[PDB]
Amino acid sequence: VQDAVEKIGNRFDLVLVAARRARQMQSGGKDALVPEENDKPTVIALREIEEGLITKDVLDARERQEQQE
Amino acid sequence: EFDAIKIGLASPDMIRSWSFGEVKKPETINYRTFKPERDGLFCARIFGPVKDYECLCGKYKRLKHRGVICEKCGVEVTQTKVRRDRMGHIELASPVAHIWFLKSLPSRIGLLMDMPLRDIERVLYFEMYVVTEPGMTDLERGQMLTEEEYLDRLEEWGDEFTAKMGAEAIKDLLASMDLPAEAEQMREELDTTNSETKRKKLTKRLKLVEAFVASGNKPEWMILTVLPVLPPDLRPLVPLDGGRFATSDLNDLYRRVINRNNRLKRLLELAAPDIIVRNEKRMLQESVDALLDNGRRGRAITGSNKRPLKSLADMIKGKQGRFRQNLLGKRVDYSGRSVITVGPYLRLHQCGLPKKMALELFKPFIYSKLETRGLATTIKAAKKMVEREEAVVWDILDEVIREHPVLLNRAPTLHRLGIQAFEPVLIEGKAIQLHPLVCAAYNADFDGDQMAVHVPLTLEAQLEARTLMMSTNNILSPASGDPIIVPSQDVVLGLYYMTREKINAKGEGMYLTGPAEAEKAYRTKTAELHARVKVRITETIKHENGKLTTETKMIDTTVGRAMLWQIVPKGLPYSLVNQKLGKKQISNLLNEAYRKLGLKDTVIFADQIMYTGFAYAALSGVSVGIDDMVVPAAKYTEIAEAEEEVREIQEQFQSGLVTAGERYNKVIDIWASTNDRVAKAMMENLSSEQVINRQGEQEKQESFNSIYMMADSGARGSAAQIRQLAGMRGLMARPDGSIIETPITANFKEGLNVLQYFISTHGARKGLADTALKTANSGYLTRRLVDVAQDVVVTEHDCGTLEGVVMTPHIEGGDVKVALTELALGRVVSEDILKPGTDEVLIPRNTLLDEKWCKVINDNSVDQIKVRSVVTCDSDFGCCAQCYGRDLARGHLVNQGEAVGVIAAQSIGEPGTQLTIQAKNNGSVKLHELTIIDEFGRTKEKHKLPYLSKADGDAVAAGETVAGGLPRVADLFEARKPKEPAILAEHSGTVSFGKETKGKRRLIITRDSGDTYEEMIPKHRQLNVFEGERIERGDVIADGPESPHDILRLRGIHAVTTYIANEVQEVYRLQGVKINDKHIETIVRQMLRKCTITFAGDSEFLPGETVEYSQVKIANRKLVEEGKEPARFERELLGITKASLATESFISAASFQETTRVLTEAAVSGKRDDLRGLKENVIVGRLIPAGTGFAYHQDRQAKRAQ
Amino acid sequence: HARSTGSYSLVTQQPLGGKAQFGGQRFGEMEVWALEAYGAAYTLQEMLTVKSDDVNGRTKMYKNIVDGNHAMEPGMPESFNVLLKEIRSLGINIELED
DNA sequence: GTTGGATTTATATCATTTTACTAACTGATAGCGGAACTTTGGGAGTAAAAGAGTCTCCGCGAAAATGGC
DNA sequence: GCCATTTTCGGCCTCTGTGAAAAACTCCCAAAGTTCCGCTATCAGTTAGTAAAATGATATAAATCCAAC
Ligand SMILES: [Mg+2]
Ligand SMILES: [Zn+2]
Ligand SMILES: [Zn+2]
Repeated sequence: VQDAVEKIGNRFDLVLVAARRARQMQSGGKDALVPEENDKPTVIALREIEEGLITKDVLDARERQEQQE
Repeated sequence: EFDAIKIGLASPDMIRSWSFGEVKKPETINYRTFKPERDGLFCARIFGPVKDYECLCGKYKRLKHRGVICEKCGVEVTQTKVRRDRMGHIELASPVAHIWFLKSLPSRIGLLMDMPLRDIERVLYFEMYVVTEPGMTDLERGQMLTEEEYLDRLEEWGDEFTAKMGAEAIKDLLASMDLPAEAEQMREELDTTNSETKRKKLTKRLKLVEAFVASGNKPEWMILTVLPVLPPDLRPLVPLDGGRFATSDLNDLYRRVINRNNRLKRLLELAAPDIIVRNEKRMLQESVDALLDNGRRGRAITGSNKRPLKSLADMIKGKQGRFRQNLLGKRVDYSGRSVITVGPYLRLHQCGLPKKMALELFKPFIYSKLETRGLATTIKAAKKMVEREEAVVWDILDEVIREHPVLLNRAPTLHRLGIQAFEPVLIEGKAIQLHPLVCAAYNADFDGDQMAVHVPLTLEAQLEARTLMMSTNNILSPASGDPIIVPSQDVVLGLYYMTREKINAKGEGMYLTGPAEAEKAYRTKTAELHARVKVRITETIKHENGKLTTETKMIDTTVGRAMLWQIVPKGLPYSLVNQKLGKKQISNLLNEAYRKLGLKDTVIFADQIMYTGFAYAALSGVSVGIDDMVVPAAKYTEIAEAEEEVREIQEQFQSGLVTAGERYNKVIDIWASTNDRVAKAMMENLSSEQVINRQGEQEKQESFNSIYMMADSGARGSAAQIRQLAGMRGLMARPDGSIIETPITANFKEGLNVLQYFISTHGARKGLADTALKTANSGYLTRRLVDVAQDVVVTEHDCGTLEGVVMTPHIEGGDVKVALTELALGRVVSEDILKPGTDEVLIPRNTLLDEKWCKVINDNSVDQIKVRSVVTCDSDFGCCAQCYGRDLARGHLVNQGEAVGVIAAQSIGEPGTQLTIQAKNNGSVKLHELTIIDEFGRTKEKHKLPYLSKADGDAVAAGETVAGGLPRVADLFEARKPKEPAILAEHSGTVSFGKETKGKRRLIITRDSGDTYEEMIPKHRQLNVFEGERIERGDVIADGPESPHDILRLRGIHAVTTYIANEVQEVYRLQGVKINDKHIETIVRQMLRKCTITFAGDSEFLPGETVEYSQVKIANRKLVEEGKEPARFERELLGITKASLATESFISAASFQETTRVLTEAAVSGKRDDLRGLKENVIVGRLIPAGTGFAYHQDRQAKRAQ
Repeated sequence: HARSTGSYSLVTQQPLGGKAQFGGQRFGEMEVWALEAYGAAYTLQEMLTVKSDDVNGRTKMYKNIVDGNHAMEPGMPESFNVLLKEIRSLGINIELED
């Protein structure tokens, strides 16, 4: 999780973001932004954070867009 | 749902509001139908139905009739669980005083109307009278009137006065009190009086009175008239087996109270004689006291088992009480436990989990997956397949386990590495397979230890386990920052045997293209593993700026080091391998790999080191034998000579030339030098051998003995154990501490006789008993430290302060104990670090010291640097990130919102089990104290200056002469005053002699303002001052141990911080334990939380009381911004026990210890706990304000700001 | 020994202790300290409430895991309510404010 | 290329089978209420005189917070 | 200020099962409990009946189309 903490900066904020994204994927039904490769939502969310597509700001903006829609 | 927890006195109106009915009779259950009877202790009307959605009479016996009360039985049809929430009450015939409010010293009834507890208890046990309404008589309130004296008073006044007796008298005395005017009486009385005892009593009583007026509680409520009754399932009466019943002692206590109250009512009905009524009231008071707190008022009431009954207090308090047994430590589901074995094939993030435990723990997940893929239609079918152990259940288990971390724990959990998250690999058998490299973190060895297994369930828990608790992320010790995954035992032996040099081995002098060629040569039985060769090594250096420079040269090495170079990652020198590798060398390999490569390369390298070490320790064939213990031939000659010289001193004692003590201390030295010489001879014989080189000469080689290799590799063993193996066991201590004159001259190889074995047992038993008591004491110390430091969380990034602590290398003579680089590694600077003799700003402000800046600060040779500290932090709650610095377990700056106090307490308390003028450097000399500085700016030597070869500035060359650890650590942390404190100078001034009055001596100090302060001095004190001399503040008056209190009072915060820091670090360093100073600084900051106000100023604080320092900072800042005058204080030092019981929150204080007085004070004062700490949030079950739960609480605070 | 869900104690409403009783492992004070040191607020909350004594919480969590949600709605521990009742029985008004 | 009978589609009416909704008999079974009888549960009473408690235990130490002077 | 008596603490896991003293009868009356029997409500089980709907079968009318003259 070194890449994830490098991209985020704080371990606790990284845990919060990853947990929120994993809950969205498991319950809401959002599709994975990265290839699954037979991985659980936790590892998928961590990989998405490491790549740089999922952050707190991105999640907040996406939620705002959904609420507007 | 809720934000705080208020505590206060329960008025009779409130008690009646809580209750759903009145309990009238002591009957519990019927003996035939086993049904509750009416108005009893288990009544179904008051407390609720026994069966779910039914009633006692059975008329309304289904859910359709919810909320409907039967007319026949009166039982509301609802769930049985309401019986654990419904309360009752008993209307006592006569008032009964609360036992806590009377014997929790100081008594809050005695100190609210100014009357001693002996007098009050004389009134309560119905022995004297007290006047309530004097009226127009000579008597006043509170006067004792003896029974005969009361008859005379009734004779000459009669109806004019009321002089009551018992708890009723207390109640109406407290009724007659007017708190406002009586507090004003305090206020006007304090200024007039001068005595300190009267003033202290007066302010204590004023504080209590003002608390009563502010809280809204009335003193009337101090005495009970209505007694609440607990829900029945909290005091159950249940059938164990075959008609036998199990009850709670609360039932017996309540039965006594009800029976005696009923008897009192009956006696009052019949107009009984006064003596019988009085005795009944006395027993009612005794029974209520035994119900509330048994064993306090008098002798403890015992049951039919001749054991004392357990009351309400005894079960809200203690180690076996509610707090510590059920609210702080809970038995949990989804848990398992098994014996641990070793898995040498595992990786760091993997642990071996048996399939039976995985099946039982992950059962709901298996059910979920079976339903979602449709193999099982419903939950019953899924349970059937799981129980039948079908084939597809195993594939489902291997899909659930795939990416689900599991928490492994070992008891005791001394530090945070005792619980770690692993990825499970499912195995046959019943034992958990553990990676060897984590055993040192668990203090776990495979002789029968068991570990607990916990399965996190929610997504947040899984992310926390994978991101924070993974064994891969936990490779550095939070106590010191050193790696904790360093190899031990077999790995070190294998890497040591592989990296050894043998003279004239097969294949010596060959030239090899690289590591692969060397591996090929050894696998082909061409070159021995210890053959000297020349190998072409390609090597990459990763500089500090990131430069990757590759190079290739021919290095003289061995085959083994060439092979080991295969697993070394790129970016490291070959000089790290081109040597024999003991434990320290491998630790340095891992340390530098982490420093220059990161974490992933480090964990892969650690795994590969482990596999290579295991493989080559296996291939080495190291075996211990009986010919490996080479007993030197000089041992017998040395024993004979020692015996001859002991006989010579034995025939010299009769000459009178020596005393008995001199003979003892000379025979001891004779044998304690024979031991050293035998040990040295054995080591010389065992560590060397003579071999034949290629030329044919005889050459000395380091030995390849099994025991020598075990000791030198550092795997397991040391010099002392070898000396007891093949040399001499040595002198031993008698059970009193004395040393037996005749030592044990035999080793374990040749065996001991009976007496020697007896003497050895004398010390073995002491060792075992001291290990056990040490474990107990260390546990208690760690608990106290955690309970004082549990509230320290990093709450900010920068507190914006300019204060700091200076640091220099530690000097205890002419040698350095620990350098400035070690001290300042990871601490943010406070002021700019100027170049020595220059105005260049070498290191700017607010920078974190990594190894790069450590190399800089070592190269430029600067001695003293100012860095931020936790003690000097200005944060209102907790500390800031910069004042703490680097997180040792992470390697970077501390994150916002992690419990640094708990880490500090665990780091300090973990090693408790292990706790038991010649000149040599060229340079100049100076007077400060005396200092000796080398050519550079480093001060090499420091010595004290007593009351003289060279003067100041004189250059000196080498050789030019000028002329119970754990109890100590606990003593320092509780700030215990020494037996003979060293007197210090309170004020700066001139010493002058007084008059040696009878008993002890007096002195006086003359201040610069002409004041003469009188100083009490014991006669035996060896005064170190002369009259006519101006002494400074804090100067030593009499030599001796220094209490921390007067250092704080007369020197300052930094002085006491340094004193505690080094006097705990000396205990730790003497034993070989490395603990960073930030932890002790955090504990000290928690120990300096309190201050006494001296100047009222414009603040509301009354001088003479203790208040928290943060409250005073807030008030002073507000008053300064308003412009009004601030408040002046004195900062006080409290022990780690008093500070914990003086916390603002009463729930944490009650959960620590001393529950009765904490709850009594909280209830009387009417406190409010805002739930702003770790322990209170643990008790109430919500998120802790640390770690992942930090931000959440912040938002709530934001929601409380708006 | 292994356990997911079994029998519970009468008063504390907490899992039993021992293999013979099919009990659960004890998460004592030092385990709580270790999780506080790590920063695992959510793991600590789960082990305190759902796994031990939150009566509605554990049933809801079992139902959610069977459904496949892996989310919890934590509630008040039962031992704290026992403590509140016991303190109230001593004539001391302890209460929760909103 | 043709044209008219017939050989199929087109539309409607009739008969058969089933559905929707009644009642009557059959047979039982549970529930409630009353009368009688036996069992249980509470209360009063006892008339040589008899006229001061247990209670075994009691193998703990260091430190601190409390009265009392 | 200083004794001098109370009060308060003393590590984590795991198994574990407790019965073990103690001395009255007697008479009278009221209420609960036990049991039996009768009335009443409530439902399964079965049969037969009547009107109506549904569905299929047949009838009646054309389209057109194809073969023979
Ligand atoms: Mg062991
Ligand atoms: Zn009812
Ligand atoms: Zn700070």
